[PDB]
Amino acid sequence: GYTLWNDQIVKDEEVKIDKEDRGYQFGDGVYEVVKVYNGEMFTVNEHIDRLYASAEKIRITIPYTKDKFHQLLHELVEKNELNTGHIYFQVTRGTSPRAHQFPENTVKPVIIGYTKENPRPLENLEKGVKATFVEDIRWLRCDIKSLNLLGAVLAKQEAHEKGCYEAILHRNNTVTEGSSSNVFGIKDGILYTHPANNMILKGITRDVVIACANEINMPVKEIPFTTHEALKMDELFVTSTTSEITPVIEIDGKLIRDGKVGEWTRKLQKQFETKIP
Amino acid sequence: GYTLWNDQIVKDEEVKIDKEDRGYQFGDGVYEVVKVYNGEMFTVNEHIDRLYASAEKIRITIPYTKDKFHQLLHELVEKNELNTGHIYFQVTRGTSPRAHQFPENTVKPVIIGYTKENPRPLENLEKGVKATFVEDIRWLRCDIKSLNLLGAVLAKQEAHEKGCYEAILHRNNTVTEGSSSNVFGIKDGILYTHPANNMILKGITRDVVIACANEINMPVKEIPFTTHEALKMDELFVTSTTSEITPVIEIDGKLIRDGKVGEWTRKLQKQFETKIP
Ligand SMILES: *Cc1c(COP(=O)(O)O)cnc(C)c1O
Ligand SMILES: *Cc1c(COP(=O)(O)O)cnc(C)c1O
Repeated sequence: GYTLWNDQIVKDEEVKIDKEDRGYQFGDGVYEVVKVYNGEMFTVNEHIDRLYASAEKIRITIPYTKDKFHQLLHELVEKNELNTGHIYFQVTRGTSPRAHQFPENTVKPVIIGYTKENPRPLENLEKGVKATFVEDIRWLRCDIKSLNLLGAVLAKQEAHEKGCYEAILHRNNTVTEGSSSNVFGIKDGILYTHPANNMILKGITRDVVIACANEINMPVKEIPFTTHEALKMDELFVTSTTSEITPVIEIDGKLIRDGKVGEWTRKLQKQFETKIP
Repeated sequence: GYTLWNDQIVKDEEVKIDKEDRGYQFGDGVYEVVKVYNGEMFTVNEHIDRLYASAEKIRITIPYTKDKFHQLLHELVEKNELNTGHIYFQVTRGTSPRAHQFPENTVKPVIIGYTKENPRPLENLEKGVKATFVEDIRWLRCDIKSLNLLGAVLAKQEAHEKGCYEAILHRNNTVTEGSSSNVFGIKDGILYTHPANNMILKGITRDVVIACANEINMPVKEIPFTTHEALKMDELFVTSTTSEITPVIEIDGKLIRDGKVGEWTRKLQKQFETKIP
C-alpha cells in the first residue's frame, strides 16, 4: 500500500531506513497507534497531542504543525482505503553519525507511518481473556511512549508462552499496567486504576473510559492496587487503542470472581460504544 | 565506504532497513563496538562472545558461527582499509509485521556492521575529564548490551549540556556505571568498581583493567561505592572500548583529590598499553 515518509505519501517500496537513524540504533523515538472505524479516525487529536508531548519530553522537535500531521494521517487513510483497523506512526531524532548526545539542529526527525486493516476483537470483548502477573523491570520513564519496548516484548512473550493474552506488570506487589495496555479494577461498584505518573503511560482509552465512568456516575479512585488486591476485585479489565475494553476473567489460573464478564464492565463497554463511529 | 549486511559486504548505498525491523520499532536487538588499532582488531573474541551472550539473553539466534562472524569482521576492516578506529555491529530479531511477541521461527535476524576512522583520545588519557552525577533510571537488565538506549542518550546529553565528558549514573547514592563506560575508584592503593550483575554492563575494557591490576599486583575489590565515597576517592577513571582508561579529575565542580591524574591510574594505563597492538 502507501506509507507516510516524513511529509510525503509514497509507495511502500520507496521507503528506506538509514542504518544510522537514531531510532534504529538507540530507539531514540516515540510513537502512536490510532484506531480507525469505518474510515473515520478515532480520537486523532488526543493521539497527535500525545505524540508531540512524548517528543517534547525527550527534546525532539516535529517539523510539522499538528494540523499538517492531522492532514497527512487523513490522506494516509484515504490512499490505503482503510475501513476498520489502525494507523501506526513514529518520529525519531533523525539520521546522524552514531553518538549518544543529541545531533546537530540541522538533523530533521524521521517520520514513518502506515495503515493496517484489523477487525475489532469481538470474541475477546464478549468473552474476556486470561492474563498473567509479570514483574515490571522497565525504565522509570514509562510516561513517554518511546520505542524502547524491549522490556514490553519480553513480558508479552512470557504471557504468550503461558497461553495468556496480556501480562499485568507490577513493581513489587503494586500493579502498574499491561505490557501494552492500562489496567482497571472494579470492587463494590467502584473503578480503580494506577494514577498517571512516571510509572505508567496515560492511555487515551484509559482517559476515555474514565470519562465514560463519569457519564454513568460511577465513582473513580485513581489509587494503586496490589497483586493480591487485584485478584480479590469483582471485575478486572485492560484498555488500549486496539483492545478497547477487554475483560480479564483469569490471572494465573485463578478466575476473577466467577470468570464471567462483570456488570460494570458491560455497562462501561456500552457507554464506550456510543463514542465509536 | 562498505557495510556488512548479514553475510555480505556491500556498498553502503545498497543497504535498506525495513520499517518493520524490530530494531527500529522496539529496539529489539543487541550490538558491540570493537576498537581497531593499526588494522588489528583488539580483543575481538571477547566482544564476539558478548554479542552472542547478549542475543541469547533475549532469545535471538544468530545464524552464523562465531568463526564465520570473526571472518566477516576481518573482511570489513580490509574492505574499508581501516587503520585506527572501531567497528560497530548489531543484530536485531528481524523484520516481521508489528507485534510485541516474537515472530515465527523463520524470521532471520538482520545483521549490520560498519567502520569509522577515529584516533585514540590522547588528550583525554593525558589530562583527564570532567563528569557529572546523574540518576540511573534505566531498566533493570543492564547486563544486556541492547539497543534500548534512550536512558543513556538522555544522561550523556545532560553531561554534554553541563560541559562534561561523561555521566556517572547512580541508583539512590550507589554509583553503578557511566552512560557508556564503567567506573572505577582508587583509595589507598586499592581498586574499586561495582560488581558485575544486572545493574551494570560487564565491559571488556573493565575486565582487561582488572587483569592489568592483577598483573601489577594491585588489590581489586568488586564492591559498590556511593556518590559520597566516590568524591572521597584518591583517583577515579572510566573505561570503554573507545575511552580506554580515561581519568576523571572532577565531578560537578568538585576536584578528585587535587584534580590531577594519579599514580595508580598511570600505572594501569601503562600496563594496558602493553596489550595494545
Ligand atoms: C500504548 C500503551 C497503552 C495504551 O494507551 P492507549 O493510548 O490507550 O492505546 C498502555 N500501556 C502502555 C505501556 C502503552 O505503551
Ligand atoms: C558498552 C558499554 C560499556 C563499556 O563496555 P566496553 O566493552 O568496555 O566497551 C560500559 N557501560 C555501558 C552502559 C555500555 O553500554
